[PDB]
Amino acid sequence: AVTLKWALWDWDKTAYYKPLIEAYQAKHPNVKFEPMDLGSQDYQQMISTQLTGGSKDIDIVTIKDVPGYTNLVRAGNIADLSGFVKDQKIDPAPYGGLIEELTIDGKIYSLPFRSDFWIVYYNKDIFDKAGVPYPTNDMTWAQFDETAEKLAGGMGTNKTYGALLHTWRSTVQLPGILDGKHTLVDGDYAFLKPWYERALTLQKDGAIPSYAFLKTSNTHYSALFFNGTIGMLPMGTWFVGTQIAKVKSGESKSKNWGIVKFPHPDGVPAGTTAAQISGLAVNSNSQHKDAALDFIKFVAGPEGAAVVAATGTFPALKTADVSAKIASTPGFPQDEASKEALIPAKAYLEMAVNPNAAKIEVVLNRAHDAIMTDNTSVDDGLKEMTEGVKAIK
Ligand SMILES: [Cl-]
Ligand SMILES: [Cl-]
Repeated sequence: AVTLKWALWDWDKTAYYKPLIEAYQAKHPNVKFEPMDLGSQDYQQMISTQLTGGSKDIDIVTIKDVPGYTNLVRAGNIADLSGFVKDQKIDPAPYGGLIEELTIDGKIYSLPFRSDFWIVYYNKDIFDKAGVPYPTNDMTWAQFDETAEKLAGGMGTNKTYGALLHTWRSTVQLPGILDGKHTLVDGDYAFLKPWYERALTLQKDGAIPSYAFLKTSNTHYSALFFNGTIGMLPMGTWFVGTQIAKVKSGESKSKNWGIVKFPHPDGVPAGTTAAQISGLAVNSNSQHKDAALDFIKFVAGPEGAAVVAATGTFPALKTADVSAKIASTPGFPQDEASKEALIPAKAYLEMAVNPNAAKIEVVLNRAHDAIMTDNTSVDDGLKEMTEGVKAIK
């Protein structure tokens, strides 16, 4: 008989915690759970405080994002799982590279259990009306831009944008890490030059909404895609469940839709993408390491992945079984290509492990905003990213 205390966030709004607990307790009825909800607004601080002074009150530590992971490892608050993973023979391949991404000097301290990655959503009505065939699961970014440009046009009610690049720097920058040659945390940002050029071209041509208009109006990407005036939307997989729900309620008018794989740069395999994660970990000072390790393995593995997926959340595991559960959700697009897009070839983290990530964000966002508003040239903006990040202390 053990009670595992599970530090987590947003208990009432997070549909998967309860069924995960009930599914595990069904097989191990002697293990019970006290969920400790520390809130999302500054979870990182709150879990840090709760792990101080060698405290053993917490067993299972949820990790919100990569910076939270990095902080916990720097503080020494979570157990190395390397040996456990190896002994249990947990196959890393269906995590798409995330295990390796989370390995810090040969050591892994969390098992990812949810991971959203980047894809493209498209509105079939806009393709049909223009007589342009639907996007495929093998598109280069040059092809994507050609299609966006063809779809953009019309007057009045006919007025359509071929695509929408949201105001986050990631919509422009992520395509630039997909070849594996650079990350967005280290060194010289010159590599981003063609990536900015293509985005600025789309904008200057009116094929996508302008960055300045999106910033001044604060228009969320969903509102325009819901309006039915956007052909193609590069966005994370989180938008799948949202689009499903809103098409059901009638708030989204883009009721004929699909997804495809993230476009790839020349010479990169289709389905190469970027991702965000949440993970589970064990308090270094837990007195119930065995029980905690078994639970976190369950959650991150196929059984937990099925439970997560049944709530309309993308688990970290990407397999045939997870794809079937996702694509069987009523409202999920029933074309073959959409289902095939659910398992990436390879996922890079949007932002690699780096202790200065939050400070880097500030430098990159400022320059991004200057470039996209035509206030600094691309070359000058990338120089500002390179020099600003170097100067972080
Ligand atoms: Cl390209
Ligand atoms: Cl993340």
